[PDB]
Amino acid sequence: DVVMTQTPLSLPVSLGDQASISCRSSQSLVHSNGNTYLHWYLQKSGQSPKLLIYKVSNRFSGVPDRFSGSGSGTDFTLKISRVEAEDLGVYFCSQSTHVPFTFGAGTKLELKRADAAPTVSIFPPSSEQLTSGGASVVCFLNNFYPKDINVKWKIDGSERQNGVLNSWTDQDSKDSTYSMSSTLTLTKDEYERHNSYTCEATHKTSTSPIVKSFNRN
Amino acid sequence: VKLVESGGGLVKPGGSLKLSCAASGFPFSDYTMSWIRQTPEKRLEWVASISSGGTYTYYPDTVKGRFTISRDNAKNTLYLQMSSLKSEDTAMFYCTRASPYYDYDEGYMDYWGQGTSVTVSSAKTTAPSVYPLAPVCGGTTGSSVTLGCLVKGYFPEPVTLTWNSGSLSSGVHTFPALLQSGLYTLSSSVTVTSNTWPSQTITCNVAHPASSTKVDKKIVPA
Amino acid sequence: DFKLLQDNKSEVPLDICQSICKYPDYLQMSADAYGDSMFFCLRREQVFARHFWNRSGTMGDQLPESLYIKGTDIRANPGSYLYSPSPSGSVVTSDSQLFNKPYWLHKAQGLNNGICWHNQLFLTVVDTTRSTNLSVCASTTSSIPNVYTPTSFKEYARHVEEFDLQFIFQLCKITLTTEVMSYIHNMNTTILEDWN
Amino acid sequence: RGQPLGVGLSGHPLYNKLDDTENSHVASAVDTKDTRDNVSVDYKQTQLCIIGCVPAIGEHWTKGTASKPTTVVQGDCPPLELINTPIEDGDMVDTGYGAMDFKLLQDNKSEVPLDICQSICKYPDYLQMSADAYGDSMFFCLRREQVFARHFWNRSGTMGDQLPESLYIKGTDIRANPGSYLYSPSPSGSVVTSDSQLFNKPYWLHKAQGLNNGICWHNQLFLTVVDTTRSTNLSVCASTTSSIPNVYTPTSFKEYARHVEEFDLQFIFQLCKITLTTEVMSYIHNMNTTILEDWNQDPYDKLKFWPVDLKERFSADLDQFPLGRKFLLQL
Repeated sequence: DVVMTQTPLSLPVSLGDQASISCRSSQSLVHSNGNTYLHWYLQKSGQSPKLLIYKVSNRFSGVPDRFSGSGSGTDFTLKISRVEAEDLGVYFCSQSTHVPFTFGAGTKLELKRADAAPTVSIFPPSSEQLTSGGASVVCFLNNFYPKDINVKWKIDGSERQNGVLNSWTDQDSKDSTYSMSSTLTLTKDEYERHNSYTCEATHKTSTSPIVKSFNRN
Repeated sequence: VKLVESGGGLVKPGGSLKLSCAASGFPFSDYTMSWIRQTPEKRLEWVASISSGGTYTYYPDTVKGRFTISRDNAKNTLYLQMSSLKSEDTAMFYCTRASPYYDYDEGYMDYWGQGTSVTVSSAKTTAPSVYPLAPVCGGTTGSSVTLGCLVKGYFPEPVTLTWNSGSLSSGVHTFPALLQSGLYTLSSSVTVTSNTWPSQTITCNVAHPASSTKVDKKIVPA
Repeated sequence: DFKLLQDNKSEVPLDICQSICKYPDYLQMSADAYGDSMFFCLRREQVFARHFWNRSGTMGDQLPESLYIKGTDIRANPGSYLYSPSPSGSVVTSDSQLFNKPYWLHKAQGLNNGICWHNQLFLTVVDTTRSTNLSVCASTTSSIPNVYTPTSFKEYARHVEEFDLQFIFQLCKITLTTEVMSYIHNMNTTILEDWN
Repeated sequence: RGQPLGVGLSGHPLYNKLDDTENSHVASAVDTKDTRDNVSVDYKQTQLCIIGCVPAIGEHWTKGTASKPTTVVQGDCPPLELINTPIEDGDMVDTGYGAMDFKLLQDNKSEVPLDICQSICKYPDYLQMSADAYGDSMFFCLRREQVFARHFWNRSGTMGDQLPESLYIKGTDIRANPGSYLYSPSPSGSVVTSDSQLFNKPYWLHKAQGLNNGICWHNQLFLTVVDTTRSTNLSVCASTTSSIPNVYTPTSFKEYARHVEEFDLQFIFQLCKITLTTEVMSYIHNMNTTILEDWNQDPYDKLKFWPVDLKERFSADLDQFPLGRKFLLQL
């Protein structure tokens, strides 16, 4: 029913700065009753969500003074005075004024750091996998910043999208760098039908695509 | 205060499953309880809510016929009776506490449980195939060398992510599994000094309890 | 004990909101062995509920959901269900009057038949049929300007109690035999102690 | 009886009160929404006392079984059946709304206060116990009840009985829905005075109402008693903060309602002989075989009573007790 829109979904900030997350609803959110029932939750990495603010502007027990909720009607905001280390996580914005209780969609409070070029490594299919009839080539793009990055597999030659499986990690607890893995799985026959395999990484860091490639030896 | 979810597993589609939640540290029979699930895409959704006494329950229309929340105030326990589940109901289910009886159900959940993940898919339990990832040739072979281990074709989650029997652990990136054709695929990379390997053995240990298998694979230069 | 059982300081009028209301334990005094506590007793009380009210404050006892149906708003807090009436003593009439009358004690309720041990006598009496209160007010100006404003008059409430106790006593002998006197000793050693 | 005389209220937050039908010039309520008000009431005043050797028999109305093997529509009025049951400790008395099974005959859960809305109100069947052959159920009975109608009300809900059109004229709007014509008054027990008091007095049984003249067969005695003249309720409240900040807010106090009952039973028993002749004993056998059997298991433990053991409290020194002295004024 009611939809919750957070702005933005990813808010990179440095420690000591101010943070502001916006939340808008499609309906008035003011109950046929005294108060407005909008809440803010905080979820940290691999930890259940935890209540941060209830009823637009009431801090939960044990919530520091830095967090401050505000807003009314359909427009709400959350302000953090001084972003600290243990404030990094997904911030959810919930509404329970109207049934069903609805909340979305997650706001990642990430750390702001200096740019870093990715470290790319290719690995051909192992000897054990080639005995099973398949061939998987893996490309690791480790320790880069910012989060935005693009990968392109090319055989030989021509780009192939019909076999790529991608996975990303979140901000590492050490130095706040991102990483990515891309595994392209093809049949053994198609693997033996080509010689050169190239993994290409286009990243926001200077300059132009960073390339890694290999041949059959 | 403790909210502990439990029960029961990862089960076939179109079948039933019962979820339990043990409460401690507060008058359980005085609060209205609720179930909140988190999708694999990491979005939180409201599943159910039951009154302080098990007489009043309410759900969203997306679960109106399948789920049935209940509670035992004598046992201080909360239950979610799911039946004829579809694959879209795959989630980490959380047991949450709302407002007490003497308040309007204000709908904020202050205390959350640890969570119990249930997934529903037609795929059967299959042991993973582990493959080592070593560099064939070497240009700028030094500073540093990066090995890898691949966990292909297992179901269901989870698996153990350890390198060298819990040693090392530094410079390790274990990537979240991605699913295709009802099967999981996971990858992990490790970075060590170039003059350290292959002088000393580096092996990835992967355990899959769902299939009751445990395999440790050593990476060989090949 | 309204002072100890009501931290609100707001459930009962100022008369008792920080005091203790005691009721005579006729059951205990009548079952007494010797009957010294009470050998003459006259009670006459009346009350009815004049107005019905509700008490604000969170209900400590959860209303069992087996006893009602919540209605369409299935998340509705049930209203306050702690009801306290305003008492009232109805009509005060001289037909129901209990004092200004002679009362002759022949047979007591207990074994002590009106004997005033240690030459003392305790008289407990409650009479709420004369509860009228005088309202005395004095002007704040030395002489009142012939215009009324509440700020130029101080209001005071005073109450008055008036009694006149009358008694007819009978002189008695106690032959200090054996069996007796030892019985008096087991009753109260201080009785023999005050005599000889 | 111990506690002081008082009047106490019983109520319901969602009482089915539609309109004031007495002399209301305020307004009229709309039937659409939940027209249930928070209503309290002081019940009918009742004092009763029954002495026997068998638990007293009470009557109440219940949802009678289906008249015939007939399928009746849901929502129809069920048949009413009068039922006699032994009166156990804790049963509810008639309070001014009648003696019936409110749990079975009122699915509303909103017609009577919380005291009785899910309970059974029983009234002693004086007619049946007095017509008893042996008179074991009741050989001493004192009743004293009073009640009046304080407020007149209307009940919301669709009228199951169609108002016959012979009894009214609809007016110009020949579409007019007839207003609710199910009227239920609020009972009230009026003044409680010690002049009307029925306990704290000695009562001497000489001639019983039945043939059993106060003989306690099987060495037991059942005493049923109702006293609503001490219905005052203690209101205890405790602060939610460890110590109250000298500022009052309704959220900082928990409110509890507690009630208290105090009794002190006293009895004077007389020892009797029974010469076990023929004709006798055979008459006793036809009366209760278990009387001879216990001389030379229990069906009443299925019921809930307040046990009072006086085997260790019998005394022949009557002048040592108040009732004993009052009985000494009987020679």
